[PDB]
Amino acid sequence: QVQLQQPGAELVKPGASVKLSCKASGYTFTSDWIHWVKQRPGHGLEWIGEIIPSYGRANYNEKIQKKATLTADKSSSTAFMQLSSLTSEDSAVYYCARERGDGYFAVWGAGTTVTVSSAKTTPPSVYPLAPGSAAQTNSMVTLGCLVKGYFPEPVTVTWNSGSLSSGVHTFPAVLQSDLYTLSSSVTVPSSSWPSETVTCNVAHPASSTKVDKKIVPRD
Amino acid sequence: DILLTQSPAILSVSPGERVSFSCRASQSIGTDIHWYQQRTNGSPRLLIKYASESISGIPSRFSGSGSGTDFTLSINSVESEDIANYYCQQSNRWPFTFGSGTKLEI
Amino acid sequence: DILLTQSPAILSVSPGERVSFSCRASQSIGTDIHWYQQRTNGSPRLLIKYASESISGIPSRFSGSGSGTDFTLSINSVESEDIANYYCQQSNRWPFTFGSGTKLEI
Amino acid sequence: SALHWRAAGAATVLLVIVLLAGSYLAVLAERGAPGAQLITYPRALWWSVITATTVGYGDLYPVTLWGRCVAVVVMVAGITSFGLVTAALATWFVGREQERRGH
Amino acid sequence: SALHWRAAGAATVLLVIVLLAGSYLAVLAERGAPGAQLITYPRALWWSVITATTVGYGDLYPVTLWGRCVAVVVMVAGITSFGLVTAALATWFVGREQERRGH
Ligand SMILES: [K+]
Ligand SMILES: [K+]
Ligand SMILES: [K+]
Ligand SMILES: [K+]
Ligand SMILES: [K+]
Repeated sequence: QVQLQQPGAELVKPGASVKLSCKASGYTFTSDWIHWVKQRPGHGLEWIGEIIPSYGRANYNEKIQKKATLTADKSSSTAFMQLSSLTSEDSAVYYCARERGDGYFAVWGAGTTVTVSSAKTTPPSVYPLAPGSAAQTNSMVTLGCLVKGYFPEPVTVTWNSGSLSSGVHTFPAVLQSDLYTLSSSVTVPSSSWPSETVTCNVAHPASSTKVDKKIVPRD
Repeated sequence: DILLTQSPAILSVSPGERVSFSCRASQSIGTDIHWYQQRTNGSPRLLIKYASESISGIPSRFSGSGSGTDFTLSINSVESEDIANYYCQQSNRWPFTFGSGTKLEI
Repeated sequence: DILLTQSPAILSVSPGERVSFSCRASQSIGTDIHWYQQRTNGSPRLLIKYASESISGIPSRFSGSGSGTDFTLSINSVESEDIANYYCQQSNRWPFTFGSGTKLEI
Repeated sequence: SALHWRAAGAATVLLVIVLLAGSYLAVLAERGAPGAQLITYPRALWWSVITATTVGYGDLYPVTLWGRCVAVVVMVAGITSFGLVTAALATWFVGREQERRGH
Repeated sequence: SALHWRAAGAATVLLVIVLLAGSYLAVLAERGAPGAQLITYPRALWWSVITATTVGYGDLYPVTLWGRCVAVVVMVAGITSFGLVTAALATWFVGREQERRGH
């Protein structure tokens, strides 16, 4: 099972604060330390701080502006990081990690993408992407779904509820008018479709919404 | 504050070829170095601990070496799935620090 | 005799912007570094002690960091009154020494 | 079982306890101090031993007030324990020496 | 209260005194010597302890004649004090062992 569970996203207006969590499971020891790591898109990993649940003490990075505050709940095995008075500069992915007090990060959480904007949350609209009636098919056929008009990042696109992973390309989101847009492509045997169904699963953590869109040949 | 320098930042290698990433600490740190692999949109994953110790689940293809200041992360016969960014990390002196990272291109 | 190097000697920064002064000792000195602020015609005043410890009366805006050889004095959102010369000082080895100083220009 | 044996027995137990506790506390006290090395448990235990025996090779040592305070407790318990063992031995030799003299 | 207890009690007091005085004097003696590190009181006290217990990790030490002379006095008082404590313990175990024998 997933040792460290982290919320998918957190939208925060400039000047406001947010409280990220990190549910921990599996073996736990009094010597465990929970670290937090910041990573802005396209950049490296930055050590933010750490805390030892058993005792409750936490330390922070002295080379940066303190924006976080770490706490822990021993009963629920959950670690929290309070980020305050945020600005776009604080927009990034915040990972939580577990160290058995031996210096290395044995396990990392999936990470919580935090966006700092005044814009409002908006679910994505999923549109199918089937070939044209004039398109010629080979031994393979390419399909997909168009996901546009969502905010903020990110979204996770899977095919056939995960069962279909091979030949899948999910392109980076493009920002235009306070809204992101991206598409996903999946290639499978020309023969297997549309006999064997193909559906795209699009989850948007920020809005707590997950829709499906079966791809069927045009009329 | 130990500065871990990772250079070059990008490394181009041909399939099945051997590759080696470099990480140099600003000061000596025994073998207190850990290597992580992070794929596109993926979370960091531990590869080698304390400079050369293997980790369960990780392919025997991955190896580490070095002591003091110069450390190396090696891969025998690189394949498509090794594509990603690689980071070293020291736990010799507080606070723990991270190398800027090296991307592997095939 | 520990040589504390402060460079650049002058630092131009825009209002409310973050700034960082540098001070590098000729040899390692743990965190035995002290920062002083001296305004035009004013007497030197202690800002940070032992590299990062705060001092009463001093604004939370001022912060310090570093260990060994490279030390940094930081200021979040610099305002008119921060204009002055800044000096680091080591007390690791006798005799105590002073960095040549860095002037802050707005 | 005589007291010098029982005490020597206890001294041992407590020493091991002091080492484990001192290891734990040294890390808790030293993390957060720029440049400190006594920050991981395994080497923190080695440090505690080399301190308790008084060997102190110099590879690791505390830099903070608390780390040094913890260090002193480890030193004392270590010197006392080994020292109490010496006491017991002397007591052991004394008794038997008296017997050897018919007393 | 027996003498071994009273003496052990005193040894403690004097030791602490030797540490404080040795801390003060180490600084007075070492400042003025180019490159000396035993020049601030807090670390000077830590140094005195690690010397008295004989741990001597090597992070700090005197370079001048006087600093080393001060250092010797700290060493001696430390070894004697802890050593006298051992003496008292042995005496304590001996007495009780005699009783355990009906003497
Ligand atoms: K010794
Ligand atoms: K030594
Ligand atoms: K040494
Ligand atoms: K002895
Ligand atoms: K020694």
